[PDB]
Amino acid sequence: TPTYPWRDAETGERLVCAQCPPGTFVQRPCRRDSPTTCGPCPPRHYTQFWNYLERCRYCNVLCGEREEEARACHATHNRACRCRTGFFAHAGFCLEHASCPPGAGVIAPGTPSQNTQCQPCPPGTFSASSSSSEQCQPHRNCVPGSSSHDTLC
Amino acid sequence: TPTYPWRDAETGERLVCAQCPPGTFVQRPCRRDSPTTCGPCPPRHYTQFWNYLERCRYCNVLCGEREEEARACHATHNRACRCRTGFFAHAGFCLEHASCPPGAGVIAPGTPSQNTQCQPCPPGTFSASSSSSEQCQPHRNCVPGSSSHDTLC
Amino acid sequence: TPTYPWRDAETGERLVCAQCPPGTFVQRPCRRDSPTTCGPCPPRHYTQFWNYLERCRYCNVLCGEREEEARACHATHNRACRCRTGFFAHAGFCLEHASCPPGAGVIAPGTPSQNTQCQPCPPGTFSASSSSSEQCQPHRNCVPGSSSHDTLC
Amino acid sequence: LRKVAHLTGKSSRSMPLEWEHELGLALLSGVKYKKGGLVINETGLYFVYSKVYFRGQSCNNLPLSHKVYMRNSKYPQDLVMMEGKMMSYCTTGQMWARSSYLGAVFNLTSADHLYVNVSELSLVNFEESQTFFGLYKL
Amino acid sequence: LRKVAHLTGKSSRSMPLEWEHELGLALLSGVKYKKGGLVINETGLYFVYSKVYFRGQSCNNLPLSHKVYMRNSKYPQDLVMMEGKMMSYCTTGQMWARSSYLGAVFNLTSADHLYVNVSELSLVNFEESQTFFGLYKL
Amino acid sequence: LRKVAHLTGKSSRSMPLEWEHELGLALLSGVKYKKGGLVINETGLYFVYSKVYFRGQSCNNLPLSHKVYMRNSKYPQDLVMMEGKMMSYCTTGQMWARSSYLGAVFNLTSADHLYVNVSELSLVNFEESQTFFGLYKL
Ligand code: NA
Ligand code: NA
Ligand code: NA
Repeated sequence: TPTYPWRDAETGERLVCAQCPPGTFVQRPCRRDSPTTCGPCPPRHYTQFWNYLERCRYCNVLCGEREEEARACHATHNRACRCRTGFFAHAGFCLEHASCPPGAGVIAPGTPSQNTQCQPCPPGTFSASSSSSEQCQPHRNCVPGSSSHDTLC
Repeated sequence: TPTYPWRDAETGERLVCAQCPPGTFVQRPCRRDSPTTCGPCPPRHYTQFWNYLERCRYCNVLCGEREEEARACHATHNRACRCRTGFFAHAGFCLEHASCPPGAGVIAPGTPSQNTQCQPCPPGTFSASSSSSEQCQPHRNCVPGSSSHDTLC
Repeated sequence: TPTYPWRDAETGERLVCAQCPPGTFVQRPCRRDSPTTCGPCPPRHYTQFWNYLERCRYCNVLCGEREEEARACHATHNRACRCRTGFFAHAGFCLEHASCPPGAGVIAPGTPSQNTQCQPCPPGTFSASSSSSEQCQPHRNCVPGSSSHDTLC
Repeated sequence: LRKVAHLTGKSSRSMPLEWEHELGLALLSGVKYKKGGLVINETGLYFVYSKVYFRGQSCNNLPLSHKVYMRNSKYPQDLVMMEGKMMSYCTTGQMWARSSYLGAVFNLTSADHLYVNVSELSLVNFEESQTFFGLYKL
Repeated sequence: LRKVAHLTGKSSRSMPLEWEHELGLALLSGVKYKKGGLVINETGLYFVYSKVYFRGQSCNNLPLSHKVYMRNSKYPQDLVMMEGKMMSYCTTGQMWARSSYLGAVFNLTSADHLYVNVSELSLVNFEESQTFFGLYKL
Repeated sequence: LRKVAHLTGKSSRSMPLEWEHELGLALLSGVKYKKGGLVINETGLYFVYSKVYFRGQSCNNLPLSHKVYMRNSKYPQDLVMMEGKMMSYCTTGQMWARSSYLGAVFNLTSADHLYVNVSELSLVNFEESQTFFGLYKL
């Protein structure tokens, strides 16, 4: 259990007090005749580490219109956010995932942390669409199929 | 006549006072033994509604280099401005009216509130000029006249 | 020797004091029974004119990564800076001197106060290089030499 | 006890803006908050300030306006105390962010309601360290 | 009575700028205005501030500079206290608007004259809620 | 004697920034500077402010961030008090300059260390009239 120094504001007298744990804060400091008293973080508050605060921290992260709560506000941690489905984080914004245009397909979709990833459809395959998910498909086995258009019968 | 509540700052005593009219302001509040006394807005000041101000508002609109006074500062209203001749208001600025280029003519000039409006000179008519006022004129009745150039003899 | 008025903060009494020179500042004002006492500017300080300051000015010009000291901080003047070799001052920045591309040569190099100056190599001459110093040279006297390429044998 | 306020951003769709006044970095001491407004209750001199942080994915140079203003009963019309406007502030199409800072001294009367107000409420970001509104009595 | 000033914009062609000091939102109490300058008359600590609002029809990125500075008799040369510069701040050709805010604390002596000063006087807009210059004694 | 500070820019490669606290326009009275930080030694209300001036030869819209924050022993983690961010603020390729101003009121405790901090230390210009960090007790 980690500790902390404290002059009594009564006797000026040097004590070693003990720190409140996560989920709590100092509510009365230790004096000669007692140890520290810790209290519960009220609602919308938190402390996440061993601390000697006189009041709990405020859960001051709020989620954008394009984000959802990754963690929630809890007595032990601040709320945490991430890009909602269909978005990825970049420079503090939440951007829509790319679509790959026609003749391109998705080699990797967009996660919360990244964009869609596309390739030029390789020989023997095609993509008809602006799609953030549709991937390059092999032509049909019957005009020559392009990467954008299927082989025609 | 609209009224207003007033504690006497002498007796703390609740009164109903009467409001000064446009062009005036409260100069002494009503007490038990008298009604409100109103005074004239000094120069460069105004009040425009029934009010209980202890001093008249200041005529704080001043006219740009590209504006003229629409209203003037008067004891009953603030000064008001508009775009001078040859300009139109947009996004708080005063912009020069468009000219229509050649082969275009003015279907509506620029007002203080709008730009010049132009059309492609219609068949049978032309405009030689970059003019904010000249409008499409019918060719002459004698090379074929364009919309930019007159018919030639 | 220029002077300055001074009420005694003791007797309120009007005096004419004498100003400290460059390199010094007022350390005790003149009173009835004595003239002004001046002291030396401490390090990193200066006064540059006849003054009645109670403390020397601070040498608050510091030189950028692209500048060198033109003057140094001295009791008589503030430090002064200029563009280092290979740069010229513009809009408060220190910019790299232009190179003239090929088929251009340097008619004047870049000083601390100006850019490189280039001309189209004139007939009979050429420049092979992007050089901030190389100047147009006459072709060799043996394919026809361009302004970019030498005459070939 | 010094008359003082520091209000911080809060999520609503209203003009004027509305503020957090208890939690976190908020302060409110000897001054009242009512329906978005700080309510002066001792005639005097006060320094008043507001910062607001604007941001967007795609710059389109919508004009940004940021206003501190006053109302009371004594006259039926807003009076503007401080104002900033920004035009042509981002490169069109880009992610952008900028802030407006206003701060100044005013003589104010009891019963004065002060409010902050803004052009593009969608563009405002309401983090408590980024967007705020305060004053103190001198 | 607290030593205080809030000066507001005024129409002149001079550097330094000149200010309104009576009408409207102006204040001036225990401090003097003389030929564009506030004239300190009690050595002390003061918070000093200025906002100026720039605007133009057609952006051409002229450099904007905004300076608070001091002079007295004791030495024959301006001393700059606060300064902002703006370059590459509008998209070339567009209508634009931006403001410069300066504010900070200074120890000042009696007889100090403070002034504000600026690069492009044509670019300045002088509305009282937009362009101002003030201080107060601590 | 009023508790007060005005720190000014200084040349180092550290985050947080470090400041001049004696020479020139600097002030420091009843408050301590230690390893970049102002060290509060009387619980109370303070107005706190910082300006920083950014500039570069060639605009590339690197995101600029400017933060005032607090630490103490009582909890092992920075707390941010004020912050600005700028994105899409210069025309790409151009010489540019812009400043961030932050100022606001805070209740602070003895032993609080306040610091300023910034995204692109190469972009910062450290002239004393351009880049500073201060507070005063109310
Ligand atoms: Na990123
Ligand atoms: Na309009
Ligand atoms: Na130049």
